Amino acid sequence: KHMKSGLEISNLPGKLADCSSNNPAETELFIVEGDSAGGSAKSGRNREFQAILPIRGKILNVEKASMDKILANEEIRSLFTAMGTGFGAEFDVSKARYQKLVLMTDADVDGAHIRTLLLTLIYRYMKPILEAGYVYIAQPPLGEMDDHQLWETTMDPEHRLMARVSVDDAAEADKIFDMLMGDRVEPRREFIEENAVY
Amino acid sequence: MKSGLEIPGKLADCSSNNPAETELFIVEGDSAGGSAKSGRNREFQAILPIRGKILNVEKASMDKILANEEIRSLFTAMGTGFGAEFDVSKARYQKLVLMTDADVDGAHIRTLLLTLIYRYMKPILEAGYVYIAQPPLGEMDDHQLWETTMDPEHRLMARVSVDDAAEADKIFDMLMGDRVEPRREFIEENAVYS
Amino acid sequence: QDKNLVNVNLTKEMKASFIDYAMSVIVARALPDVRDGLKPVHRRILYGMNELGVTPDKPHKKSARITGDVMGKYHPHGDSSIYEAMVRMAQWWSYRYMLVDGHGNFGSMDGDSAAAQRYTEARMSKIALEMLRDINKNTVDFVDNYDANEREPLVLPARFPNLLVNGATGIAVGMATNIPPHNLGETIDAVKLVMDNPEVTTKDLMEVLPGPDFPTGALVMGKSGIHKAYETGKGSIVLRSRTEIETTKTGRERIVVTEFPYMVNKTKVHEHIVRLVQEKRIEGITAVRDESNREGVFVIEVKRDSANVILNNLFKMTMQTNFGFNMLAIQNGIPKILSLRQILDAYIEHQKEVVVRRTRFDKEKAEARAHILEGLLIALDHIDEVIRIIRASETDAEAQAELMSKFKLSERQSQAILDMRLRRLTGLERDKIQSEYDDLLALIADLADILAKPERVSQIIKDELDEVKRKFSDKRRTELMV
Amino acid sequence: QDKNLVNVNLTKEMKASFIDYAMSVIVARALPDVRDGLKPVHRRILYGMNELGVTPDKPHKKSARITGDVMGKYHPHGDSSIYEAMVRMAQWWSYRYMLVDGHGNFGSMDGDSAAAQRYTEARMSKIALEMLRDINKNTVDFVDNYDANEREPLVLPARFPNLLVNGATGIAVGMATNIPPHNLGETIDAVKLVMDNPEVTTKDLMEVLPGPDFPTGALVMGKSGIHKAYETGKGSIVLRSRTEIETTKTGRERIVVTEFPYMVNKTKVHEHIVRLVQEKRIEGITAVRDESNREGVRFVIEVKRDASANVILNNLFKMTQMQTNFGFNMLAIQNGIPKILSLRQILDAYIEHQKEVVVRRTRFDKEKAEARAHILEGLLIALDHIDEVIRIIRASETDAEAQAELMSKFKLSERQSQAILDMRLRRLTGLERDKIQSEYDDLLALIADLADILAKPERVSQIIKDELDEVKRKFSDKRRTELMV
DNA sequence: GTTGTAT
DNA sequence: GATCATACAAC
DNA sequence: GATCATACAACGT
DNA sequence: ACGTTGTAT
Ligand SMILES: COc1c(N2C[C@@H]3CCCN[C@@H]3C2)c(F)cc2c(=O)c(C(=O)O)cn(C3CC3)c12
Ligand SMILES: COc1c(N2C[C@@H]3CCCN[C@@H]3C2)c(F)cc2c(=O)c(C(=O)O)cn(C3CC3)c12
Ligand SMILES: [Mg+2]
Ligand SMILES: [Mg+2]
Repeated sequence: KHMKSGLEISNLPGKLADCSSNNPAETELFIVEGDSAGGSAKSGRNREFQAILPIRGKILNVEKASMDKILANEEIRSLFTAMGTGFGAEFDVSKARYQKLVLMTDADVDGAHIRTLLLTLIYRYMKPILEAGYVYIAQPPLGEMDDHQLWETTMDPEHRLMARVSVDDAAEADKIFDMLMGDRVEPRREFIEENAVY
Repeated sequence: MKSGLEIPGKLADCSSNNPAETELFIVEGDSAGGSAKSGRNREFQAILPIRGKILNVEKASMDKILANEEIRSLFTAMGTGFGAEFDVSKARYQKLVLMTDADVDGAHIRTLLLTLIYRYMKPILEAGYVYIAQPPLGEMDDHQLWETTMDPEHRLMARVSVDDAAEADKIFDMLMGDRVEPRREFIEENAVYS
Repeated sequence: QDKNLVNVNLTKEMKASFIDYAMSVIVARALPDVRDGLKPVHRRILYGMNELGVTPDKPHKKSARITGDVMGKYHPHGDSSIYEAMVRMAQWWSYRYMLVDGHGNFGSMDGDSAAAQRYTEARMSKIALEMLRDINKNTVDFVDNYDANEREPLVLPARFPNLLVNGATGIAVGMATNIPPHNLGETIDAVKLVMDNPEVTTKDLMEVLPGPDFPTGALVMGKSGIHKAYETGKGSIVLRSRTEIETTKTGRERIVVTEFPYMVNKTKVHEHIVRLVQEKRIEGITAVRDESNREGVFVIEVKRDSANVILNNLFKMTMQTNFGFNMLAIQNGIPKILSLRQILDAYIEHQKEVVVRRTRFDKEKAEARAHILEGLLIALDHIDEVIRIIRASETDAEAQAELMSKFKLSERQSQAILDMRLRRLTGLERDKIQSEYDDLLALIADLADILAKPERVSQIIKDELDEVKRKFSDKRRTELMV
Repeated sequence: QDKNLVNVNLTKEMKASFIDYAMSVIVARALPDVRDGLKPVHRRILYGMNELGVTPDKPHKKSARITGDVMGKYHPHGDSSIYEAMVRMAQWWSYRYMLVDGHGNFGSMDGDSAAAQRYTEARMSKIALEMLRDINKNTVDFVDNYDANEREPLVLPARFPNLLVNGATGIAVGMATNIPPHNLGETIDAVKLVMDNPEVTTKDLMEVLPGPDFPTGALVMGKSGIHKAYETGKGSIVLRSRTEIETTKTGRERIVVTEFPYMVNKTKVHEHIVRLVQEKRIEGITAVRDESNREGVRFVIEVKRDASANVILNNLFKMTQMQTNFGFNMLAIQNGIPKILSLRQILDAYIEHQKEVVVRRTRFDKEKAEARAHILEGLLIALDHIDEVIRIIRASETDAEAQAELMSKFKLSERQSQAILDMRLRRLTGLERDKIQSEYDDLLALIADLADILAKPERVSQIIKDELDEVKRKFSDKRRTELMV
């Protein structure tokens, strides 16, 4: 088996607790809300095949942002750097570092928000990744949890439950992103007023 | 007075362009900065925050002294210049008041600031420009601060006067010096515990 | 590789997660309740301060104490947010009627932030006590906290119309709210007017409630927008600064501004004015010196050639703002764009429920105490026989049963008789109990009468509202023009 | 300008302010009191947790609440300092015997910080209860808090020698303390030893207290430093990583670091090693993997063939923190002054403090028991002459005259009479009297016992020994740090 | 940009 | 402590 | 929430 | 001259 040998320069982000493997068909990358969950993930993850990337705060909604703002933001930049895929006119899916990208947002509502933003980013600027079926979402039973709990409940493949993100139709998808995330407020308010049970 | 319109990040300046009445209050932190600035009479009184414990210059290299941003801010505000530029006849404030917190850490910052001033702003202290405010500090209303320690017609101030410069240099070299042993001896001698 | 894997449609998870976040932000974060005019963080701060015993009579407690308790018990979020809220509830230029009284640096009008929590202490304001009046008399429904090991009020009694009085803001998901502050007395007059004549209109309401009363003061231009606002829930009004052009000792002009509009920074206006000055837009100005003290408020001087033109420019450049009424509040779980009448009616009904619930609590308490007192009176009337029964008994159970059989008592009465101190077996003690009992009878009669008559409840509301108006209301700060 | 302007000499104000800050740091921030081995912040976190009711039995409470209370009531400094202190006393690799149980991200050995206070909750560890045991029996003095509206303990009971056991550090002004952690059972054995044979030499003490026992373990080189330290308070010893040489399935050597020294970061060692390797200042290294799992430490340095793993190993011991030094500067506050203490002096201080605590406790219990017995006598007389009592009461208008006549008649005190007047009617049953009698007799026995204990120092000493033995029985560890020559 | 509850 | 990005809606 | 500079002693590199 | 340790600004 081929493994890393330390020593390497790599030039990967200052965060990112990378794994000890080099096989982009066994390794995983957990996107994590803050270093509060970052520590728990990093210290109890089987550091042979599981990497941890802390995204800080609410990631930029690309639908409501200029491309000049997108290419400027360093969080998305760090994510793309961690994937080593490339941006837009350089996006090579057959040159990724992880074929299993787990979205491990917090279990609160703001976590759902971050998950949403991340999904927009992934569908709008990492589309082949979702198309190839690399994007997974963790389904917990995070900073308020121990190492052993985090692992034994959510990260151990022998006892964890995960979801593969698979698109149905690209039309309905694009429309949904254009509604929930697009700058158009009124249709979104209509959606929330017609599809919410208080 | 000035006229505004002209071109530090902190430093809430005054309004009068007169280094004979105007006063610069070195206050610690934006917590004291808020109150001090809120009640200060914005004509002949400006405030300068000192974030964190200032660098001990009696133990630091020139490379690190020139690097420190706080010292650079104090020297920028005072408008004196540094080293071979220390033009005391170009000072911007007639009264450099040390207004540290009323705790022991505030006394420490007072010592540090006094080392900085005595060592690298010697003409300023040698010409009676340096004062020490006498509070009875973020835990205070602006009106409280104004009425207590910032009002000229009231308040008590200490004029920092230097006697034997040899004794000064000695004490500075002892307390804030590189040597630890004389400091331990001084502590053992001049302290009443129980 | 996983053992147990499941498929997840993109649009599905997107929809679910988004609806979750949106709903949670609308009905539990960004918007206030129409009844008490509070959003979760503020309500939790007021209640947290209540349980902490930092009432206006008691001395202050450090901000870290309050923030700590509030986060640990009720508000499952960060320190900075809670403390920010508390600070905003203690600034005269933010809240028209402050709900928090604090010591130390709590920020200035000029954008300066508050001091750290380890330097500032705080307690409730005198008027916030009205928000918390008789909370301990079952006037308000409670719920388990996030940890489900504490309990917190769903709403507050709010004995003054906090929503209209202190206003609201702002941004949520798919919607936002904006309500201006109002003078206490006028809002109370409006409530009383709605209670008296239900057939009232918007104009009639505007007779006693002219418009917004901003904590900064200043002026409002026009009234049509105000009427459209109070009538529809959404509108637009223009705001301008309160100024005066004095005369110098040199014999010139001097345009001095004394009152800046709502949510407007004098410092930022200074910066922007200078920025516009070094661009040949505003000529004539000699010097712009901010001369605000802790006693009041900003001098802008001009030269020969024109002060009126220059000030008109200084207003048409930035000094002049647009308030957009979008009175949106949570009502019965769902959010709604409410008129003036709807807010007023909601608050009135809430007040009726509070007063009625309180009266019921007092009723029950009084009646129970009366029952026990009947028991005790019987006991003192048959002291020797009672003590005979008690002594003859071996265990307290058979004693209780024997007392209940002999003197025809309930379990509570017999229990109370058994739990009687010896020192209350004196002579003058019986009479005192009799007096307390009679007073109780009168009380119960009065409360039952109150519960049998809605008119009395309404009158109680009006009286207490009038007392709040007397105790707390300020003179009008904002002058309305046309 | 001004009006009232005093004059201050530079050297004067300098000396004054400096003496101020210095003494403040020395006696109330940087150095621990020898008796309980605690600094003000840790003592305030423990006492604050006690008053919070987050004892071992009771469930956890949010960290921000604990720190909020500690700050507001006792510790007048940053929230960050307090929370950091607590988090530190919750870490097994930082505290030899943790004083805090935590939940959630409380940090890692790799240097990762703890989670924000709005995620983590905490409480007392089962052993800290011994640090606080019998706090409510006047075993310890109290003083006003900074706000002068609360009260705090000057020292804690500390029913285990926490100073030596947990160690201490460090930096003051003009001074700096450094004490390594020790094994519980061993330190207790040494304490009992000194208690029994007071003419014991340092060697005799080392026969049961061989040396430091660090939380991570590792190895110690040079026992001479240990003896010199235990005899003087100052001394230097060597610490080396517990390592072993393996063989890959490919046939070449492999260095396996399993235990790192005290206060040494694994990750920092990894980085330092990498920087040393890609600089050719160290040669022969094939790989550097960190294989530590949440059940053990495994730091792997794989060597190429035709290269000695021993040379690489020793070069790592020389160039990296895989081998470091420890400088015993056993300094602690005693009688309000900082002192450099030998082992025997520290042990003596602890034993004295312990005697004070036990004696105080016994006195408290005696006073309480005697009071309750007095009141019980009153109640006995009343419950005997119930008719007469009730008659005197009924024939009384004021309660003052009732009390006065009860006292006058039954020859009682004011307290007893007040107790009689406060009697519930249900206490006049037939089966109530006997219970009170039994309780009274038991109280007599107890008072006799406690009086005997206060009369004899030997019984105090013995009690201390036995309770120490129980603490050790309940909490002691197996040794981790191997001492070798 | 800025407003205020949030990560 | 101070200082940094950003979601969200509406000028 | 994450990072950033400093006092202070003592040792190290 | 730097780093590194733990309570502080
Ligand atoms: C502004 O001071 C601090 C700095 N800095 C000092 C430097 C100069 C000014 C700006 N740049 C840096 C930031 C820092 F890096 C950390 C902390 C810090 O952790 C802390 C705390 O209570 O935990 C408190 N303070 C303040 C109470 C002193 C810190
Ligand atoms: C790292 O997130 C935050 C940022 N940043 C976001 C940026 C993106 C990545 C690089 N770091 C910057 C700084 C910020 F500027 C402010 C706050 C903040 O004020 C705050 C709070 O509770 O008051 C909480 N957080 C918590 C979400 C962690 C903040
Ligand atoms: Mg923030
Ligand atoms: Mg800090």
